[PDB]
Amino acid sequence: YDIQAWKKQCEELLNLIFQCEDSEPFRQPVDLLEYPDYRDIIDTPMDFATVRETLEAGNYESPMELCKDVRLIFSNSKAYTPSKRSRIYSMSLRLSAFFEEHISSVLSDYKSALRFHKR
Ligand SMILES: CCOC(=O)N1CCOCC1
Repeated sequence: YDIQAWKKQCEELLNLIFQCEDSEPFRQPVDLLEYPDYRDIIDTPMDFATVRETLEAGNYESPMELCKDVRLIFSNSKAYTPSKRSRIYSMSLRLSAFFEEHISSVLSDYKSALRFHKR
Protein backbone atom coordinates (compact mmCIF):
# COMPACT_ATOMS: atom_id res chain seq x y z
CA TYR A 1 0.00 0.00 0.00
CA ASP A 2 2.99 2.35 -0.56
CA ILE A 3 1.58 5.16 -2.81
CA GLN A 4 5.14 6.33 -3.73
CA ALA A 5 6.72 2.93 -4.59
CA TRP A 6 5.94 3.19 -8.30
CA LYS A 7 8.65 5.80 -8.87
CA LYS A 8 11.70 3.66 -8.00
CA GLN A 9 10.00 0.68 -9.73
CA CYS A 10 9.74 2.82 -12.89
CA GLU A 11 13.36 3.96 -12.57
CA GLU A 12 14.50 0.33 -12.37
CA LEU A 13 12.34 -0.68 -15.35
CA LEU A 14 13.78 2.25 -17.37
CA ASN A 15 17.31 1.05 -16.43
CA LEU A 16 16.46 -2.43 -17.81
CA ILE A 17 15.01 -0.86 -20.98
CA PHE A 18 18.22 1.19 -21.51
CA GLN A 19 20.33 -2.07 -21.20
CA CYS A 20 18.11 -3.79 -23.78
CA GLU A 21 19.52 -3.61 -27.34
CA ASP A 22 15.99 -3.24 -28.70
CA SER A 23 15.71 0.22 -27.06
CA GLU A 24 18.57 1.82 -29.04
CA PRO A 25 16.36 3.57 -31.71
CA PHE A 26 14.17 4.98 -28.91
CA ARG A 27 16.71 6.25 -26.35
CA GLN A 28 16.91 9.80 -27.68
CA PRO A 29 14.56 11.98 -29.75
CA VAL A 30 14.30 10.94 -33.44
CA ASP A 31 16.90 12.85 -35.51
CA LEU A 32 15.17 15.06 -38.08
CA LEU A 33 18.31 15.08 -40.25
CA GLU A 34 18.05 11.24 -40.58
CA TYR A 35 14.18 11.31 -40.98
CA PRO A 36 13.30 14.66 -42.57
CA ASP A 37 9.56 14.06 -42.83
CA TYR A 38 9.20 12.81 -39.22
CA ARG A 39 7.16 15.75 -37.91
CA ASP A 40 4.85 15.60 -40.97
CA ILE A 41 3.71 12.13 -39.68
CA ILE A 42 4.28 12.38 -35.87
CA ASP A 43 2.59 15.10 -33.83
CA THR A 44 4.11 14.30 -30.46
CA PRO A 45 7.61 12.88 -30.43
CA MET A 46 8.60 10.83 -27.39
CA ASP A 47 11.70 8.85 -26.36
CA PHE A 48 13.04 7.08 -23.25
CA ALA A 49 15.48 9.82 -22.23
CA THR A 50 12.55 12.29 -22.14
CA VAL A 51 10.52 9.80 -20.03
CA ARG A 52 13.45 9.28 -17.62
CA GLU A 53 14.06 13.04 -17.34
CA THR A 54 10.35 13.73 -16.72
CA LEU A 55 10.33 11.10 -13.95
CA GLU A 56 13.54 12.38 -12.34
CA ALA A 57 12.26 15.99 -12.45
CA GLY A 58 9.24 14.93 -10.38
CA ASN A 59 6.94 15.71 -13.32
CA TYR A 60 4.94 12.47 -13.31
CA GLU A 61 2.20 12.24 -10.68
CA SER A 62 1.44 8.55 -11.32
CA PRO A 63 2.76 5.52 -13.21
CA MET A 64 -0.25 5.82 -15.57
CA GLU A 65 1.18 9.10 -16.90
CA LEU A 66 4.60 7.45 -17.45
CA CYS A 67 2.89 4.47 -19.13
CA LYS A 68 0.99 6.87 -21.52
CA ASP A 69 4.34 8.43 -22.62
CA VAL A 70 6.07 5.03 -23.08
CA ARG A 71 3.08 3.81 -25.13
CA LEU A 72 3.43 6.96 -27.27
CA ILE A 73 7.00 5.88 -28.15
CA PHE A 74 5.57 2.63 -29.51
CA SER A 75 2.57 4.15 -31.30
CA ASN A 76 4.89 6.72 -32.94
CA SER A 77 7.06 3.83 -34.22
CA LYS A 78 3.96 2.08 -35.61
CA ALA A 79 2.71 5.28 -37.25
CA TYR A 80 6.08 6.10 -38.85
CA THR A 81 6.99 2.63 -40.05
CA PRO A 82 6.83 2.11 -43.82
CA SER A 83 6.31 -1.63 -43.20
CA LYS A 84 5.09 -3.93 -40.43
CA ARG A 85 8.29 -5.92 -41.10
CA SER A 86 10.75 -2.99 -40.70
CA ARG A 87 13.72 -3.46 -38.35
CA ILE A 88 13.00 -0.53 -36.00
CA TYR A 89 9.28 -1.30 -35.80
CA SER A 90 10.06 -4.99 -35.02
CA MET A 91 12.34 -3.81 -32.18
CA SER A 92 9.50 -1.63 -30.87
CA LEU A 93 7.14 -4.63 -30.70
CA ARG A 94 9.54 -6.72 -28.63
CA LEU A 95 10.33 -3.80 -26.35
CA SER A 96 6.61 -3.06 -25.92
CA ALA A 97 5.94 -6.67 -24.89
CA PHE A 98 8.78 -6.49 -22.32
CA PHE A 99 7.53 -3.12 -21.01
CA GLU A 100 3.88 -4.29 -20.72
CA GLU A 101 4.94 -7.46 -18.90
CA HIS A 102 6.83 -5.42 -16.29
CA ILE A 103 4.57 -2.34 -15.90
CA SER A 104 1.46 -4.38 -15.13
CA SER A 105 2.37 -5.01 -11.43
CA VAL A 106 3.53 -1.40 -11.04
CA LEU A 107 0.15 -0.11 -12.14
CA SER A 108 -1.80 -2.69 -10.15
CA ASP A 109 0.15 -2.00 -6.94
CA TYR A 110 -0.22 1.76 -7.32
CA LYS A 111 -3.96 1.61 -8.00
CA SER A 112 -4.46 -0.79 -5.04
CA ALA A 113 -2.42 1.51 -2.74
CA LEU A 114 -4.47 4.51 -3.81
CA ARG A 115 -7.75 2.64 -3.23
CA PHE A 116 -6.49 1.70 0.26
CA HIS A 117 -5.56 5.33 0.94
CA LYS A 118 -9.07 6.48 0.00
CA ARG A 119 -10.95 3.63 1.75
C1 LIG B 1 10.28 1.85 -38.30
C2 LIG B 1 9.61 2.96 -37.48
O1 LIG B 1 10.63 3.94 -37.23
C3 LIG B 1 10.72 4.36 -35.93
O2 LIG B 1 10.03 3.89 -35.06
N1 LIG B 1 11.69 5.29 -35.69
C4 LIG B 1 12.31 5.25 -34.33
C5 LIG B 1 12.54 6.72 -34.01
O3 LIG B 1 13.27 7.36 -35.08
C6 LIG B 1 12.74 7.26 -36.41
C7 LIG B 1 12.53 5.81 -36.80
